[PDB]
Amino acid sequence: FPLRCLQISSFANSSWTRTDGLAWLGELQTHSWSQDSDTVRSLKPWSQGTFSDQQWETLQHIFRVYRSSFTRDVKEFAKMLRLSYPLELQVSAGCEVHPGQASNNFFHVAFQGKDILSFQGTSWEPTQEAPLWVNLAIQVLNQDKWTRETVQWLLQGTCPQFVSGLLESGKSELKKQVKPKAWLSRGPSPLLLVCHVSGFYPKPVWVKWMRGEQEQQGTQPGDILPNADETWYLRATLDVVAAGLSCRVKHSSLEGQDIVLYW
Amino acid sequence: QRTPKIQVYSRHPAENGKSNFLNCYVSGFHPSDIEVDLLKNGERIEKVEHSDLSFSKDWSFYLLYYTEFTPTEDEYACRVNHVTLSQPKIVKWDR
Amino acid sequence: NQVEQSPQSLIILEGKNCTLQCNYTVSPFSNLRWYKQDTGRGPVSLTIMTFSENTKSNGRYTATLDADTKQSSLHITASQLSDSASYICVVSDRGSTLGRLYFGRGTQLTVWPDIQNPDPAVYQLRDSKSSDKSVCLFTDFDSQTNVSQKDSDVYITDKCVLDMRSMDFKSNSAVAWSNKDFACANAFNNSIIPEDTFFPS
Amino acid sequence: ADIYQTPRYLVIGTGKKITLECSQTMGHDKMYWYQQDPGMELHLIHYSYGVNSTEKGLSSESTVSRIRTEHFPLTLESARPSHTSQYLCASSEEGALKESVGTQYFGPGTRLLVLEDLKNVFPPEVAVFEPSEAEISHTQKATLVCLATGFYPDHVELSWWVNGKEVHSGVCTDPQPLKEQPALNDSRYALSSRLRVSATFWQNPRNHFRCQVQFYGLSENDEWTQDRAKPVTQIVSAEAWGRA
Ligand SMILES: CCCCCCCC/C=C/CCCCCCCC(=O)OC[C@@H](O)COP(=O)(O)OCC[N+](C)(C)C
Ligand SMILES: *[C@@H]1O[C@H](CO[C@@H]2O[C@@H](C)[C@@H](O)[C@@H](O)[C@@H]2O)[C@@H](O)[C@H](O)[C@H]1NC(C)=O
Ligand SMILES: CCCCCCCCCCCC
Ligand SMILES: CCCCCC
Repeated sequence: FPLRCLQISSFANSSWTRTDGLAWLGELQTHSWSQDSDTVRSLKPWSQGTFSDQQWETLQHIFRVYRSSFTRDVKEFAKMLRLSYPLELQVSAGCEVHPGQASNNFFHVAFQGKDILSFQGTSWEPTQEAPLWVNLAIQVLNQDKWTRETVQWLLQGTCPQFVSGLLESGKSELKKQVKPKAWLSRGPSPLLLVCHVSGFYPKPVWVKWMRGEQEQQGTQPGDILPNADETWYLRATLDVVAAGLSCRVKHSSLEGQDIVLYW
Repeated sequence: QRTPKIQVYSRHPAENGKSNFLNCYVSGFHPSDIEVDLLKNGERIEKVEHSDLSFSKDWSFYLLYYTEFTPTEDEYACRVNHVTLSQPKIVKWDR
Repeated sequence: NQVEQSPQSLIILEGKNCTLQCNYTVSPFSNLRWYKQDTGRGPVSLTIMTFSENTKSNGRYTATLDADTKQSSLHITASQLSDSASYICVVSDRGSTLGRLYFGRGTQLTVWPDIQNPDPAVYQLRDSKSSDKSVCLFTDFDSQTNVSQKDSDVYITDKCVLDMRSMDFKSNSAVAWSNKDFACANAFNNSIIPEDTFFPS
Repeated sequence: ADIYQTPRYLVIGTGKKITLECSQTMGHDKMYWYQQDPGMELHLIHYSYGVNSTEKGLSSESTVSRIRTEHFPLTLESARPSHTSQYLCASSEEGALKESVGTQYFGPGTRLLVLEDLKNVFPPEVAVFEPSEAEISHTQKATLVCLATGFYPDHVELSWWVNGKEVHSGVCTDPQPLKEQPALNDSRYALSSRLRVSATFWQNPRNHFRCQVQFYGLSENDEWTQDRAKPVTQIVSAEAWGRA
């Protein structure tokens, strides 16, 4: 159950820019930050976790200054490095608390859809993907001691705390379960068969076609899609000539008892 | 760069006359600026909600549009235009 | 404005002390500078302060920084005339070349000389060429006294201090002239003159 | 210090093309151009991270070209009264590596005056005034007075010279020129200056005193259609000899 803080910054021209963020806790979006609004918006009641109104207010401030700060830094590097608008900067950082051992953390950032640099240890570092003129930007970002310090305190000393506060305050929901409805269908022609499953949670699931107690590969699993309920949907399929066969579904809602269908 | 993977579906199987939800999942696209119009017989629906924009581990963006739509033996579709899309693209709904 | 200074301006006798104030709301904070800008000259940098430092001493100047309250002050010990100038507070938001600068309106500091043995007098100086085209010189008066310049009839210069380093002697002076029947007793009717002032006849 | 500007004084008509030269002997990468209106604070107009780096700071009609490290010339395609102000050039040691962002270093500055016409420019007239015999006998010291009048604009540099050597001890010059006819925006100025010397020195008839004013005005190239002598940049002096 990792906490993923995602940031999306798009610079149209040197004139116009919007920057929105969100916080995923495992597979559940918890927070969302809008460019327009000043305050971060909690999506779940257990969002603020164990933190106080105070502890939270501090943190919110930090982001407020950051968002602006960050935005200008880019627009400046643009001038400094001769980059060309439009630009698309993304950022994905956070941590995952282990009950047994210490928690790990990560701070990645990508430019124009490509890993560019990350924060590891006590500084910044360029990805193997980023060109040799990025060393510049890195040299600059690293000159800044105070930020680096703060960044660390967040990964090793803040995120983790806020995560254990969530795990607790969210314990009950993360443990919820939802049995999915299942059914079969004909579908488009190669005659391919379809096995649909919809309305479940958590995300992990197991769906496969099989003609006997011993299943078979060649079952093409679709992609796991969402519903406004945070529930998921899934289509597993197979191509054949050979009529009789069945579909099975293994999940944690249908505890102990999987689901089977025929034809 | 990337180009959007459109996938139109529904929350529950469609029993005509019974109200349902119509989802449209756009993914794998880049950059992030995107236009998404849900359609009805080629007519934009005014009332629709959408998830917050988000990106995968591979930095591609994904998003979810949806509305409450009572089906009828009415054509539905999902129009999308992107930086990588010469002309708007439409993806019809299979029942 | 993100940077406010105080006081707006102040006058002090040489040898005395003073402390200039500066309060910023700039965020984030990287470092604090103090510039001294003499009349019609370039701003000169006195001290640079990062948040990790609360003191930076240069000559008779000592600058303290309190990042908590977001204010800085500049102490000046044993003021001397050369200290008369505009003192600017400068704040930087970034600890890198990526940083914007915010300048204060500045504080105007004037240092008057301490006249221990004042000897007020009004003299008349004749021209070295033409005739007689004279001019009046009010000199050797306490800094307590004040003489102002904006009239177009008769002209009075601003009080000004000149220092003779050789003799360790400093004196005030003000010049008045007129193109019109002009008498020295008049030109300087007009500002507070120490009731004891020599005169020409 | 190690940073340069020229010219320190410039008065030019509207529409004329101007460029303010700026050069640093230090290897500073970052440079700034400031505009400072009298009494106002420093306004940031242009800045550069290094060669080929030119960025606008307030939006001015001015342009900054950096084809070289040591040069940072500021140019105005078409002059205009609104541009009237003092222009300062600065460079910081900022960048690279240190336990602090390099401090800033500023130049002497350049005060330009833009006018619709140049018909109102006047060179100064100068006069020296010998010490009062009364002053001498009383204070045992003697003050010469220099008066420079009827000059416009107020771009001027007064200086005393005793026996050929410029002096600073004993000299006191007016903080700022004072308008002769303060009721009109375009008015000529007057400027005073004093020099005090021991009565002994002044009483030596072979001691020579000269106060000179550097007046910055038009150039030989400028157009002049009026009757009087063209008010070109020039020197104007006045002298006095000691005497018993
Ligand atoms: C094309 C290349 C793109 C690269 C993009 C860079 C990668 C992302 C890096 C971003 C770093 C920039 C962040 C800006 C600095 C933010 C620092 C900060 O997080 O401020 C906290 C704020 O809350 C301060 O509050 P304050 O009230 O002003 O007080 C601060 C006083 N001190 C402690 C700072 C001295
Ligand atoms: C600068 O750009 C701004 C946004 O332009 C965008 O164009 C496409 C890419 C979409 O992002 C669309 O939403 C935006 O309009 C403009 O708002 C602004 O006017 C532009 N400036 C000028 C004068 O061109
Ligand atoms: C603009 C960036 C916003 C990213 C979303 C963060 C939401 C709060 C998470 C606090 C945990 C550190
Ligand atoms: C994505 C959130 C980063 C916050 C850094 C202060």
